[PDB]
Amino acid sequence: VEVLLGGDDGSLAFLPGDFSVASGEEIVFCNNAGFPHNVVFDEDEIPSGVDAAKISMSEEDLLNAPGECYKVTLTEKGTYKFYCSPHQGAGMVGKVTVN
Ligand SMILES: [Cl-]
Ligand SMILES: [Cu+2]
Repeated sequence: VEVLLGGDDGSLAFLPGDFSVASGEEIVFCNNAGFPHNVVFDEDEIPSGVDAAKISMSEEDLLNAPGECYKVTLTEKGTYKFYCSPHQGAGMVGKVTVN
């Protein structure tokens, strides 16, 4: 599934921000507007056994170009909360349910 990063209206948002995928189904987060962005999973808000450092972009790496995306495949079932580092304080946060 594809998730857009930033709205054409200027929202610092993941679009969609709350969604579901099946275990093993990719998520591809692609720049749309408002970048730079990244995708970081909050290590306190993901299922047991998951290594946040394997599924997150490095806090320092940014998708700074119009055509860039970040792909991640989640397997462990449950909810994952994630955010964009530069825009976390502006509410650029999301939730995915892996079912
Ligand atoms: Cl992992
Ligand atoms: Cu952002």
